[PDB]
Amino acid sequence: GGSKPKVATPKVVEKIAEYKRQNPTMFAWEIRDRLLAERVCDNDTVPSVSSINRIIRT
Amino acid sequence: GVNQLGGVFVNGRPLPDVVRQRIVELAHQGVRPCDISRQLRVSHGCVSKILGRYYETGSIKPGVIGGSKPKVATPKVVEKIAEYKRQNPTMFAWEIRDRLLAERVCDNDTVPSVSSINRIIRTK
Amino acid sequence: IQLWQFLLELLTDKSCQSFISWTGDGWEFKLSDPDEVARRWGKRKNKPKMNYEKLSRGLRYYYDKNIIHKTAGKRYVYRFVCDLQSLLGYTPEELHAMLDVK
DNA sequence: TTGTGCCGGAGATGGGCTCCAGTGGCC
DNA sequence: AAGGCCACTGGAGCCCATCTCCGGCAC
Repeated sequence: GGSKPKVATPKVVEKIAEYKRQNPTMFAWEIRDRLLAERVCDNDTVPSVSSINRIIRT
Repeated sequence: GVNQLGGVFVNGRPLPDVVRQRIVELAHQGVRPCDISRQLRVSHGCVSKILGRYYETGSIKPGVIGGSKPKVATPKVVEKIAEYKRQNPTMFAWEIRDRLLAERVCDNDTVPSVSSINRIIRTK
Repeated sequence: IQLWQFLLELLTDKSCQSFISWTGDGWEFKLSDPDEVARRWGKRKNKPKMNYEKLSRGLRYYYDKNIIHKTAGKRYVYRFVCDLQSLLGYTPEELHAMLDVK
């Protein structure tokens, strides 16, 4: 046993994929921007740029 | 990967020490950085970084990669845990967790987990 | 994305032909409107201050990487010298046909 | 040339990447 | 109860591919 997600929630992970659907030319910081504007994540629940790129790699 | 100069590189990893040494050696010999970059197939930005750091530090070593800074194991929280143990060596981790709160050294968000408290006890 | 790739993207899109197009000679291309091309590059990379001057320096940077060469005697005319055939899987005449290149 | 057009040197940027100290449920 | 175990985080430094500023050179 290791650990469970705190930011890479199934919902956030699905939206990121959806943002990559609209326009793959997005930068990590931009995904964080919309993921924050569409109120999909709280300023305290929003994945860090590193996590977003980790999510994308996974 | 292969950079645009045709050089093999490992994204995210430091240039091998042997290459780093050759960059400094060639500049020492009078080779222009742009020529060092083209001949060794390393971005001129990297050559620039390596040389700049060498003239400034004397070392060819890359910086220390990785790690993170403490989040709950704050310098004050750590000292408090030490003070609690010194006061009552038999006090349990969860009881320590409770006194940290009862004295307000931490919030319900700042308070270290039981694992962390024991880990803190064990390490520093 | 890299500059040379970005230009290729524009060159394989019919709606961009009024500002950048193949000259028909192999992999040679022309920046019919160099300023529109620079603006779009600036937008793609999030670089508000991009302009032709800097785009041009970017192209000069490709000269010794044997990625792109500049055609002499003309302005705004360059040529991909890397092997696009292998990358795209198309031949010059072949790609021009897919894009209705005069 | 007190300029234009082209060339190319090198410090500054900041993007995705690998790393890894730090953390917390679970047994 | 404390320790072993380990998926998950985010910021550290990395090299790259420019970005940017600018001096050279020919005319």
